[PDB]
Amino acid sequence: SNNSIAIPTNFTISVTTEILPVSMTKTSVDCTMYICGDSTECSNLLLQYGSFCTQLKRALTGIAVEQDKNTQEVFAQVKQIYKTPPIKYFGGFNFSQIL
Amino acid sequence: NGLTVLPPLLTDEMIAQYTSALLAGTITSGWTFGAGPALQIPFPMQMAYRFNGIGVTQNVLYENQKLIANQFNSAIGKIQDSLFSTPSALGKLQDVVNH
Amino acid sequence: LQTYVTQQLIRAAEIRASANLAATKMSECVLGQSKRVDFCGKGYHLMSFP
Amino acid sequence: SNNSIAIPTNFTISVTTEILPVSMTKTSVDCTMYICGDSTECSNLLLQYGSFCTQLKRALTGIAVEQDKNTQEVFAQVKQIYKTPPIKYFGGFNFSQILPDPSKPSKRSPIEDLLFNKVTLKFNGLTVLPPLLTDEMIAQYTSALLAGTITSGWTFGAGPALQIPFPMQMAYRFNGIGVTQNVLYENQKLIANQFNSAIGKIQDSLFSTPSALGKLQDVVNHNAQALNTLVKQLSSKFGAISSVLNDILSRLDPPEAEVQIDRLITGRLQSLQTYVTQQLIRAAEIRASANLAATKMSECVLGQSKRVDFCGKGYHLMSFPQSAPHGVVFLHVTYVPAQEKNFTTAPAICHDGKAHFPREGVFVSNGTHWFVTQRNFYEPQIITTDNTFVSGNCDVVIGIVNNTVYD
Amino acid sequence: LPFQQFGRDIVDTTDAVRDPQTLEILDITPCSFGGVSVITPGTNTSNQVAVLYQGVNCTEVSVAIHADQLTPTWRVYSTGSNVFQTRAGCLIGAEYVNNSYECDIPIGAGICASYQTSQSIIAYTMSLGAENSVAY
Ligand SMILES: *[C@@H]1O[C@H](CO)[C@@H](O[C@@H]2O[C@H](CO)[C@@H](O)[C@H](O)[C@H]2NC(C)=O)[C@H](O)[C@H]1NC(C)=O
Ligand SMILES: *[C@@H]1O[C@H](CO)[C@@H](O[C@@H]2O[C@H](CO)[C@@H](O)[C@H](O)[C@H]2NC(C)=O)[C@H](O)[C@H]1NC(C)=O
Ligand SMILES: *[C@@H]1O[C@H](CO)[C@@H](O[C@@H]2O[C@H](CO)[C@@H](O)[C@H](O)[C@H]2NC(C)=O)[C@H](O)[C@H]1NC(C)=O
Ligand SMILES: *[C@@H]1O[C@H](CO)[C@@H](O[C@@H]2O[C@H](CO)[C@@H](O)[C@H](O)[C@H]2NC(C)=O)[C@H](O)[C@H]1NC(C)=O
Ligand SMILES: *[C@@H]1O[C@H](CO)[C@@H](O)[C@H](O)[C@H]1NC(C)=O
Ligand SMILES: *[C@@H]1O[C@H](CO)[C@@H](O)[C@H](O)[C@H]1NC(C)=O
Ligand SMILES: *[C@@H]1O[C@H](CO)[C@@H](O)[C@H](O)[C@H]1NC(C)=O
Ligand SMILES: *[C@@H]1O[C@H](CO)[C@@H](O)[C@H](O)[C@H]1NC(C)=O
Ligand SMILES: *[C@@H]1O[C@H](CO)[C@@H](O)[C@H](O)[C@H]1NC(C)=O
Ligand SMILES: *[C@@H]1O[C@H](CO)[C@@H](O)[C@H](O)[C@H]1NC(C)=O
Ligand SMILES: *[C@@H]1O[C@H](CO)[C@@H](O)[C@H](O)[C@H]1NC(C)=O
Ligand SMILES: *[C@@H]1O[C@H](CO)[C@@H](O)[C@H](O)[C@H]1NC(C)=O
Repeated sequence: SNNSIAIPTNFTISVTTEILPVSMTKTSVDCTMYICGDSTECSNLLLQYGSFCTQLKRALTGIAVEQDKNTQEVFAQVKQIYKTPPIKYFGGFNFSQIL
Repeated sequence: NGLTVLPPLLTDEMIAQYTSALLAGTITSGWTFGAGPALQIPFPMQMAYRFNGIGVTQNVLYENQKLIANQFNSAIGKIQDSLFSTPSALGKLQDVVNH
Repeated sequence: LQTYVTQQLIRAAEIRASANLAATKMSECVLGQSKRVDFCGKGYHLMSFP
Repeated sequence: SNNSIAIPTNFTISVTTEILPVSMTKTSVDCTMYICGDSTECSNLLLQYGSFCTQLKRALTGIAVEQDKNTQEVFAQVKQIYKTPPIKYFGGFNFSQILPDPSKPSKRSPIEDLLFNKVTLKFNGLTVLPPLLTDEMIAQYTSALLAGTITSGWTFGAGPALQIPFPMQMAYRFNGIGVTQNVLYENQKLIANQFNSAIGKIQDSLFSTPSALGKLQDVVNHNAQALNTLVKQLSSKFGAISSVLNDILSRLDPPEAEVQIDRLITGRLQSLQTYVTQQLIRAAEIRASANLAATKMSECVLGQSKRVDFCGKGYHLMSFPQSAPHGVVFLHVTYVPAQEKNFTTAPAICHDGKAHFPREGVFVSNGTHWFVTQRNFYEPQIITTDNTFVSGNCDVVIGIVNNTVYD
Repeated sequence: LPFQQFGRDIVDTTDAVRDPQTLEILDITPCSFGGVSVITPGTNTSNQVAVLYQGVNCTEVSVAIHADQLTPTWRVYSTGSNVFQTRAGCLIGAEYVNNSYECDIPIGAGICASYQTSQSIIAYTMSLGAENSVAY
């Protein structure tokens, strides 16, 4: 209606959660062991294939370094380690479950 | 067969320490520690500032302090049950491991 | 091996996007109070804890 | 403690930097030249493989066009080229290091010259395409963006540009972080000196440190390395008897050279596909970075931001762009408190059985007398009905302290 | 040195050879190559075109054309003020003006093309916008 309004008279305090992934597992692979277990003939044959194995190593190393960069960025925001006071009275608010 | 898994640079205890510092900074200082030196302030005054920051005057908190503290305490309490009973809560982290 | 590595690269890009979002949320909901609608929860934001 | 507060009595002006990649190199490849140099037999054999070569061309063309779209989005924000006045007096602030220098032939700032000198650094069917915008045009865009924000503030990003003297714009920007106007007008000279010295230190901090532009350096290095790998992959056998098509055809029987030619064809085609997929992934990453750069240009240069730690560490004041090879550099100017002090505080004041709360500020005590102050800069005042409101009787509040309030 | 025969670069492609008859070292270079691009307005408008030879000096394409040593055989009308040199390559079929308009068809390092007025195809240096100065 063009002359009617609604105004709240009471409130509510609510808590919700949110989950976010940050990092994953770091792995490395060895071409010779995986493709040609211990045979010398297989490694000699694989030599005539170029740099298909340097590239995989470089890619996996880049992924591994980025995995640490992610965690460093999210969590190392602060510069000093703050300590909480021995007494835990904060005006009636209770923080035991999160401290 | 030639496949390895590398440990992360930061152990779980260090991540817990970072989280603890982030919690201790925001209880005894508010939002001031994220922009310079950390300046202390009592918790009810910080909550008064935060109410002032959403269009509600200060006196509401000072007149409803005890009720608001009880509401916050109960809301924190329900989180344990809501997280524990529901199994599919951490689906994202579970999928990260599974893949 | 090539298939495995390509799949890993794509998943890593997705994880990096998620981590950037997490860092922004840490900066703006924990170190301050946010005015963006529905960024730090449904309602009028007060504070957050990690 | 539950009755103690700390309030700063002095501040600091600081400048930090931020580097972001924007675009990468544009390349094109010719299948026939790379796979089958000039032999007709190899091309005839490659014909029976389908459209594996139209797809690579389309993918590379899409990457090349997106590379220009990125630069267009970041830098062509404005619509008109603004010029700066001939005189360069702006209330004591010094902008010489960031404004274009006429003596230099390329019309670049000293800091832009430092970056340009710091980064720095036809195969077989492989080409490199020049970007659509030359470096001078990007410098002109940057100069227009700088001239607009000095003589107009943030008004030129939302309509017609309206002029305003620089100290008044700085007063508005202090007003925008919870500090009253008179602080700037009473500390103008000191603040200008602080800004000048902070700009001065940037040359040394950038020049001495070698690993500053690691992101742009890596952008160049990866593109160089991929091409070197691609060309040096041309001398592998892939199980054949040789790596030269002529030597295969010279000393072999035509129905017997087909096996070797097929092996070479498959190997080289696999190499091309690997190269193209890697390029696509890198392009997606660069596009994400360029979108972030465009947002930062919109929100830190054309306005003042309230997001925490978006335009630098501290309370944001303003930012300036600089053009770098394949990227952009931001100079974020922030406000930082300093020199705090203990105080005793109370939430309300009782007077004649009436509670009192401050309209804007916090009650504070120096041990004997009670004042009211703004909560970013120590400036005590005398409690009065002109800066308080009543709203309550005297007893619901906890920790209320009673004193005198005048009129 | 008096015992080598070849010259090898970083990526192991020969780029210097000594003559066996007379001991003299000759530097070698691949013959020119590159892409070809066609600039056209809509076929609804007209049927004229311009051709861009990417990354090549204009004298080389002129010489190869005059000695019929080019692979794609167009031999577009090349007499007069239609051969222009850009940082992207040799542009044939459009005349260069010294005005500045908004970019229509991107070509190269700050050069665009358009169909203007009789009617013909022109090339110009693109304009970033109208110059302005605020009275500070
Ligand atoms: C605002 O809502 C709160 C929460 O429902 C009300 O507090 C309740 O009041 C009733 C009646 O006095 C009690 O039975 C409940 O136990 C109270 N809740 C709690 C958590 O203690 C409050 O009365 C409401 N305010 C107004 C003005 O109606
Ligand atoms: C904060 O909440 C916790 C959770 O209940 C309280 O812990 C309880 O403390 C009482 C003693 O006061 C014990 O009888 C309960 O068994 C405790 N519960 C649990 C789950 O451990 C804690 O007391 C609260 N904080 C304060 C200051 O009272
Ligand atoms: C706020 O800080 C500034 C910067 O330190 C102070 O200015 C300095 O004052 C001392 C003593 O007068 C001088 O020796 C310095 O040379 C000043 N610095 C500069 C850059 O000129 C200022 O005095 C401080 N304000 C207060 C109230 O203490
Ligand atoms: C802004 O800062 C520059 C940088 O120092 C000043 O340039 C100096 O000017 C003086 C003359 O006043 C010369 O003696 C110095 O050699 C200059 N330094 C450099 C590095 O060139 C400039 O003067 C300042 N702006 C104003 C208006 O004074
Ligand atoms: C709008 O206001 C007019 C009077 O100004 C009133 O007659 C009319 O009923 C109103 N509209 C509605 C939907 O109530
Ligand atoms: C909290 O305030 C009470 C008085 O209201 C005081 O006795 C107590 O010491 C205070 N707590 C701390 C930690 O100082
Ligand atoms: C504020 O009070 C604490 C507690 O006594 C003290 O350690 C601190 O040094 C005080 N602040 C200043 C600036 O002295
Ligand atoms: C507090 O400020 C008043 C100002 O009127 C002054 O007279 C008094 O000496 C101050 N007390 C202390 C301890 O500095
Ligand atoms: C003023 O404050 C004191 C201490 O809190 C208290 O004892 C006194 O009753 C107050 N004044 C009145 C009129 O209540
Ligand atoms: C090969 O014969 C030519 C013919 O005169 C002569 O000039 C040249 O010196 C000879 N080469 C050597 C290595 O003697
Ligand atoms: C083209 O060749 C001529 C002579 O061969 C040379 O003078 C000119 O500089 C060359 N073009 C360019 C763009 O360098
Ligand atoms: C265009 O005009 C300029 C004058 O600014 C002149 O230098 C140039 O030669 C002209 N272009 C021609 C004649 O093609």
